[PDB]
Amino acid sequence: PRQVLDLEDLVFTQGSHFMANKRCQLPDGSFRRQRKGYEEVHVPALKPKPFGSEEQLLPVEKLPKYAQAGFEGFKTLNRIQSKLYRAALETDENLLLCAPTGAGKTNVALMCMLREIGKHINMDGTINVDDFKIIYIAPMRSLVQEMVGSFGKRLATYGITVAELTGDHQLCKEEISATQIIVCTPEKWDIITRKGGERTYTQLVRLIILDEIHLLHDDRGPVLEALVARAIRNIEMTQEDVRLIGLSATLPNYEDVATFLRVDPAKGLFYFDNSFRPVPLEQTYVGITEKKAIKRFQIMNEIVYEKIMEHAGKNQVLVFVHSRKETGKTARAIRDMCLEKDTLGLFLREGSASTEVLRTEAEQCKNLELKDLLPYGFAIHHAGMTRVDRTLVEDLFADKHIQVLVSTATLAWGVNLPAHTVIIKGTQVYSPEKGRWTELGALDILQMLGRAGRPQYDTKGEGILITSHGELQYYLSLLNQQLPIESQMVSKLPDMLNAEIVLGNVQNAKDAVNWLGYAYLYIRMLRSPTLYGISHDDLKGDPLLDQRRLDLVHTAALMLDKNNLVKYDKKTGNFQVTELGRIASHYYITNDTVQTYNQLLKPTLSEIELFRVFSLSSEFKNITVREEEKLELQKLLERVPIPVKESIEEPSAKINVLLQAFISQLKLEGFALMADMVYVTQSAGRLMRAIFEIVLNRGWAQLTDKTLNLCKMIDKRMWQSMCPLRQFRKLPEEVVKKIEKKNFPFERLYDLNHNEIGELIRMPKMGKTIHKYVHLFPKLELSVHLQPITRSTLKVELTITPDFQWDEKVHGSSEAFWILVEDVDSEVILHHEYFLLKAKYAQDEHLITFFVPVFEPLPPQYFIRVVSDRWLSCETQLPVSFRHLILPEKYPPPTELLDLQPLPVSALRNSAFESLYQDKFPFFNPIQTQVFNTVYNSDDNVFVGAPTGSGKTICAEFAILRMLLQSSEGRCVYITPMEALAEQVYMDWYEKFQDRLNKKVVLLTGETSTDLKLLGKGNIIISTPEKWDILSRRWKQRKNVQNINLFVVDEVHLIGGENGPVLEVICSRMRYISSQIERPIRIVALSSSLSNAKDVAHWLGCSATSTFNFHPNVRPVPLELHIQGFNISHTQTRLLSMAKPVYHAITKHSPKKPVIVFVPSRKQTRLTAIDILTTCAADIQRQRFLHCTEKDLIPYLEKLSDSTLKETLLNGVGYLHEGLSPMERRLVEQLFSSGAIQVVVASRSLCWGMNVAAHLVIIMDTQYYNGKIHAYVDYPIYDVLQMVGHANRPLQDDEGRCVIMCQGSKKDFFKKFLYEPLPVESHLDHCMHDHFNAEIVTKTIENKQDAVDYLTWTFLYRRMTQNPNYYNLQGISHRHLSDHLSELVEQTLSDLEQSKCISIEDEMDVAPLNLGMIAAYYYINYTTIELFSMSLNAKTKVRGLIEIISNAAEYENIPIRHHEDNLLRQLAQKVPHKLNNPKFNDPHVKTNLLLQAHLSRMQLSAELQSDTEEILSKAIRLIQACVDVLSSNGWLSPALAAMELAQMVTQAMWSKDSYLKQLPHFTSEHIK
Amino acid sequence: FSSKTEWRVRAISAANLHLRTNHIYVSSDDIKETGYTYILPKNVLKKFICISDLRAQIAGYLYGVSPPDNPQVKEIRCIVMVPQWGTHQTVHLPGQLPQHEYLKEMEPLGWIHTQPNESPQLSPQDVTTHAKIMADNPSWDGEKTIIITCSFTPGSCTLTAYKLTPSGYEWGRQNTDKGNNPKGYLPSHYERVQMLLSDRFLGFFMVPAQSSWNYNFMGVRHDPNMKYELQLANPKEFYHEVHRPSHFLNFALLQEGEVYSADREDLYA
Amino acid sequence: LKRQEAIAQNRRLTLEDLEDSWDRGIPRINTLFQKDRHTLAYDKGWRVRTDFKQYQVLKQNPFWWTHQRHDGKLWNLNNYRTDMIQALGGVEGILEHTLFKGTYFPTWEGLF
Amino acid sequence: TAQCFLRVDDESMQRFHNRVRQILMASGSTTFTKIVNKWNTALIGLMTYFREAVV
Repeated sequence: PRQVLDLEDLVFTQGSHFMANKRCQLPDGSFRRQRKGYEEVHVPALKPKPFGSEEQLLPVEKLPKYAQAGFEGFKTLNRIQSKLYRAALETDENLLLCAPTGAGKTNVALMCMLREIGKHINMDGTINVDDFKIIYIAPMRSLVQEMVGSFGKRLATYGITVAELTGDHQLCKEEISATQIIVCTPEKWDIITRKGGERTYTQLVRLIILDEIHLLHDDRGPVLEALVARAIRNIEMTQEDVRLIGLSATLPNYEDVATFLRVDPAKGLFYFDNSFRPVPLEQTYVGITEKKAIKRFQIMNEIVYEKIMEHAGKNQVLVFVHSRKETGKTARAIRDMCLEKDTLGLFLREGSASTEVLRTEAEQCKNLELKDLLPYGFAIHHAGMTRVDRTLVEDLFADKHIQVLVSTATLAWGVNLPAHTVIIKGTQVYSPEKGRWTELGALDILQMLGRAGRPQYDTKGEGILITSHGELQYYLSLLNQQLPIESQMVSKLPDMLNAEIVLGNVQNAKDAVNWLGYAYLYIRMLRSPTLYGISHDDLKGDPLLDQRRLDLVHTAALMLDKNNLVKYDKKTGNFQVTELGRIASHYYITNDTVQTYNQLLKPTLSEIELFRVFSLSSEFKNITVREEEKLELQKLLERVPIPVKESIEEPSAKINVLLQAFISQLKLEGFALMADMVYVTQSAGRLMRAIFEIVLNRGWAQLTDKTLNLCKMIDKRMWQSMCPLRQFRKLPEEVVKKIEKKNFPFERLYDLNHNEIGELIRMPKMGKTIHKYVHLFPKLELSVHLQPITRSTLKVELTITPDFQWDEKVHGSSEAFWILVEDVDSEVILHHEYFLLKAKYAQDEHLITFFVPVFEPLPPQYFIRVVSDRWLSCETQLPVSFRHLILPEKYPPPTELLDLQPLPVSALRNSAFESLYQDKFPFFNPIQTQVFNTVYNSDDNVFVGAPTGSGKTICAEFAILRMLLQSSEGRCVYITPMEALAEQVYMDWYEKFQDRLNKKVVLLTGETSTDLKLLGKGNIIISTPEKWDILSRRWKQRKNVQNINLFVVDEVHLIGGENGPVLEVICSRMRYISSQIERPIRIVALSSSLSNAKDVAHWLGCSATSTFNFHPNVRPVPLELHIQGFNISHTQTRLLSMAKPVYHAITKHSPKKPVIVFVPSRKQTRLTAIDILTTCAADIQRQRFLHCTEKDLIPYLEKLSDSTLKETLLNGVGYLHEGLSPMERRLVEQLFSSGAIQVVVASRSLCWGMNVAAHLVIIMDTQYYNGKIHAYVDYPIYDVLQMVGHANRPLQDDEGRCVIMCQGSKKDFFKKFLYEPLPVESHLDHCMHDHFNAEIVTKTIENKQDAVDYLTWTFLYRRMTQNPNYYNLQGISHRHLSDHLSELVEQTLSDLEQSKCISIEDEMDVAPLNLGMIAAYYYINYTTIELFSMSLNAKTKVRGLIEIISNAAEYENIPIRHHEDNLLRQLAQKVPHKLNNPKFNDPHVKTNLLLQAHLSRMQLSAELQSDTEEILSKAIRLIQACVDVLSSNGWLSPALAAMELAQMVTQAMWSKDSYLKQLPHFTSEHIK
Repeated sequence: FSSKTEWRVRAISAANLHLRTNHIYVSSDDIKETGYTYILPKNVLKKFICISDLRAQIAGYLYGVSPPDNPQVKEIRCIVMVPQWGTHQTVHLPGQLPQHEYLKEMEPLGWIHTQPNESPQLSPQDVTTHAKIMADNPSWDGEKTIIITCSFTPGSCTLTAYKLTPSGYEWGRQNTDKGNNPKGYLPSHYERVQMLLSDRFLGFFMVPAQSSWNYNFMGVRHDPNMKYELQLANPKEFYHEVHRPSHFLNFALLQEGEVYSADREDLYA
Repeated sequence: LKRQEAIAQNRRLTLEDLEDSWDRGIPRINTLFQKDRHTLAYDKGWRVRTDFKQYQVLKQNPFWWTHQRHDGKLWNLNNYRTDMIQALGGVEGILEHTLFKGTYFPTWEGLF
Repeated sequence: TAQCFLRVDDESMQRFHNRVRQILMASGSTTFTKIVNKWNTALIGLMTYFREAVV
């Protein structure tokens, strides 16, 4: 169907200047005359419309009271403002105000701002500033910088922060997060929406105000059409309404801008013609007729002289010229002509106040050009003169002293100084983007001619517009409502389509056609087909114009896949975003420019070739080198420091030497050459950043050093060999050139004193300032801790230490760095990542953990360069040296699935044993067939390393059936590392082994008194490692710990995580017991598939024939694991940018099959369960995730407490987190297991506890905010492996898919550790002191020699010889191993004797003291009782005792998440004891507040009582430890205080309250 | 030199020195079979060719070890770039030999230097340089230390390692004539030794710590008795920004510039 | 390499850049400066035709393996004549055998 | 790594001796310069193909 269009045929080549009208019909008294070489066309001052008989200027005392504070100084309103105060304050309609320029359109924008400000009034206060944001999109940047001042003055009484979007993308997202009125250009807001830095605050954007929307006609038109199509499309998809207020000039096709803005033409459309202009302007048009341009220039100077002399003494004149030099040139030219014809005194008559203020203001002036003119009436105002001098011109013109101001266009945007007469001299500006002298825009002319007539003094404006005669009809159509607003989007349609492809707003060509229907191009193509290349034959054959939008989308997509921006198949029409697409969208570079950077960027490019690759950009395709500047270019080419391979009459050499002449700060002289230089450098910022991102993404380290340096050299405007103290602009340049003259390295300045610096520069006056600025310069000190994970992968833990004083005026809210880890050649980046050093977290170390690959020619080093993203010569290189790096051995290959014929259940022996496997499955899976004869039909220790979902718990059950064959009063002990896994296997085996085999299955809980009974009475003893640790610590006493017949350890691959040393200690103890008790304890270790499974086999006594270590590809349902990198370093931005790819992964990978979406937090699951639904309701497939009917959901929906869970479940997406009840959790799991719903959005901590498995598992954002260190720590790979193993439906599914959306920094870390088996390493050497104390009180460790002899039983000893450098070893020899173990034991026993937990006699023999017996009895960390016996005195009390118990190190693993601080501060003002120095980053004061809130039985948030139940589980053993330490210390009263604390923490009451709050349902009415 | 635009065409030429690094030739003739063998790894050879100049000679001190149970072969494991400047026929290295704790595990195996074009003989300036370094540093054993010359042939590089004979060390120690043909200079003053390349292992580089290695533009800042620490880094190119600071630093400052510039708003930034 | 440097500098190669490698290479550099570039560039498969010329022309064909317009001249035989004149005692040494002094010509260079 | 040794085969030498015998079939009325030119043609056609292997 698709037909490729000629996309440059359909554009309007004039751009902002295209006239859609053929005729221009003028007002009535509007003569024209051919005078002499010019035709003068007058158009008279339109009489204002006579007032409607029931229409009046309402005062500000009639608009509502919240809006009265904005209109200060205003008694009444304007007429245009009075016509639509009811549509801007009382109605939430989208507006399109088409008023004349200068007719008070910004107060209309203020009215809409006051409506959106007046929805957050906060009755006792003034404004709830953080529930809303208002975007004010104004076309020019100086208009933005003065709208910031205007809205900052008017909204000052509301406390509303108005600011301008400028700076880098981090500065822009910080300015969006800090402010309410965000005033920006269309391009800046569009580049923020493309890069994504507003995505967290687009639900907060409730009002965008498009100032000067007749920029739709400009060549900047596609930016506004993309912005409004994106906002209107998000209104139609996301269904959160934003209010669009388009302010326009009165031009035709205003009803098409109304349809474009979704403005209803009854309520929202307001078209005020030029009669409603406040000071009605008589407009004169001088169109110069003759055809020799020097005579045209002389006639133009004669006309500005004649029209100046027409308003000589009567009125002020504001002449508007194109250049800054032309300003003084024609000011002095009309002054020389007035002095020539002796008419100079007509401006300044002897009005001696006026001319004396002018004379004494001239002699004060520093501008020698302005001092030439100010004694007479004349003055100049460009942006190049001083702020003092140009505001002197502004204030001298506002006081009617300057008779003739001459100015550039910027005054017309920057200042609201209007004059009586304005005279636009020339209408010809040199635009370098076209590379030629083009006409003035519609925007600049309408703004320059809005300054005609001041609203205070003038009854009539006068605007003379001196033009060429062929260009006369354009401005007559422009200023008299006859220049139609036509879309320029076909110019930039592939770039806007690429921006919608990159953002994921369009996916296939149908969604791209849908987006193109929201553009202004579609409405203009519907209303005017002929102008846009459509015949009426084609509109009659396609009335909604869908085939033309398909043709435009297909043509733009052919431009996109030809330039490799989009993978576009013509088969299905689908788009795939390329990383060149992301870079071109993020940095606005055109599709031809990224095709140039795809062809031309090689890894081997020098700095010479990099300027050449930059200079061949398609942004500079119109830059030609003219001969009139070639001489000057040669004077640059002999002075620029990077050589140019081209000849200077080729344009690329011109762009090259103009960029280098910018960075060198060479003074240029040609106006065309300075304009081309300003253009190529304002493009060079984004172009060099796009080259840097292309080169960084492909991994080229030398070119990414060159390109990042060149970004910072273009930005800072200095070469990198210059002093870094030029980036502090507050220094004198003479002392900086004295530093560069005395060329030592800049790092020499760090070691010196402020005297020593000042005498090294010979500037002892400047020395203290140089010292302050050298210590303000960003400087990170890096330290590396590298640990070999496998032979291929290292884990580098890079600690970054800020060694510079932070200062907000130079650094800002954040300093951005790049961490580049590269090989010995520094030509491949092995790992780059962005690093935000935030201003809260200076002066403290940042742990950045990542994984780098190591290849078979083992390199001598890697290099970690942490460079600044913004600062030149801010780079710290650190050589990660691999000299003494002992890589682990290349691990043995996994045991293969021998293709056994699948095992029937009759291969099991006993009939009762098959009677619990008959109806489940007829044949076992091939893992169980291979593992069966060793587990069931043998008696060896068996390691089964199989992926999660292979059914290794049935191998545990094989071992249990063997143990129940040997004698029926046997005893399995089943250890699972997670308590929810223990609950799940208890629910499985109580139905399996107790109901059908009548063997007692017990599950151990945290009470030692009842666990001995449960172990004595049970045949299958389910446990967690910490519940079996407290039993097995006294295994000499407990006979029931000794004569167990089988010890199954599920998931020993969790030995390399947190709560993993305890699992290692209990399996090492269960092997050590088995070495001593006349009868071996048969260990069956189940695990995920390990790489180093020979070490777990050798540690648990498994054979080489009984070690079934399989591969991750061996699974019964094959896993298809896709990993999606999201290169968004900000994590809420990444987490919101993942929300639509979650739904797209659901639609691509499992449309009609179950989905689990694992999310980082308790609060992210509700948001993602709603974002899946808003995206499926954005499409027409609403309720596509509900595979049952709502007939069937009401018995399951009426049970729940969370109402939004019912809102999401009725549309088919449930969600799960910790804060739900197991009521709601089990019922959502039952709705999901039955297939009634399709998506369940589960939290990250529910990966272990889910009795459900899906077809697709999406893992959104594998990081989570550890608020104790204020960093986003990555998921441990055991959590990700369990999440992946939830994509396992054995019978229902042929495959199991898992889409891991992760940050691209973490992408290769998952491409390693999920397909290849798992390397587990013991972390016992950091968590050692507990188990050493426990084996000392058992008298297992009686001397330090037996401490080493006990340590030989661990996994730590087995892994110190296979991966030594993980454990700070230097060899596997007996000397290295023995002395490292001896240093380990003599460090931990020094820590235990210094804690007074043990006692060391003869420096060799250890013995348990009192504190060690207390610490190993009730399972407390040794440092907690080190704190207890040091921190309990004889006079402590329950007021301080909760501070003692809350300071226990059993509470350091309480979670601090984000948004946890201030409601804890709200908890710090209520609870019955205050906290001296409470820092709400502390876990301990959080547990103090939560203990007090449990004792005061206060209401809590659900996520905080989720942690209070975590606290109170360990509280009671801590209080018993307090009881026992004060028992041994001999203090009656603190011991009785602790015994009181034990009973009140169980009954949740206070001591200073009476003793009946204990009873249920008794509140303070009963006390009173 | 011409010093105004000679370095511009030289800089451009040196920007393409990575094309010389896949066309490498080793002169496998005149090799006496009874000495050591030298394995120069191709990564530091590639990096050393890229950071060089086609005309001015750069030089790096070679450091290396011998492999386990093969003492007759010498794996060069390090090229130490030091502060040097070089003409087209010699390299003026400083008097201080490279001292660092990473070069204590290795022994000095001599030096590598680039040549502008291939000569069939060792330069007399090279044997005087090698013998002065040997006479001033007793850690330079004349049996094991070599001079690799990477001569820039057309579109390629020809590498030839030479050793000093005991005649050559005595002559080059006593020599003062710094010309291209000094008296008493014979081709018995050197012997070509076997040198070969390697993908199997990787070398590294040592650059100076405070400054960088190329003093050909900073020629007055280079003293023969200068002192330098080292740094486990990769060396910059010959025409890198930090090596020619007078090309980037002698600019007049922007004094009353940008006052008659162009008004163009950076809309995106 | 010189062609790659010549394209980027907008330079056409002349005899100044190729006078140092004259008559060196297979094929010869002389074929680059022939008038028939566009004509001889369209002649593909000339060597097997040159070998099969022996089945069409009755004369024997030395140099069947080469052609002068494509590969150039692969030898130089003027040094042989120069060393032949030099080694035979010079022209005055040769002309004693040749009955020249009976012919009353004072020089040799003006004769034919 | 290795050495390649070149020789001229017997068939080329027999073909050259055939060419010598064809030159020796010149008549008595044939001038000497034609015989010498045929000999020089055969010698160039031998040597310029068998350049290194004749030695």
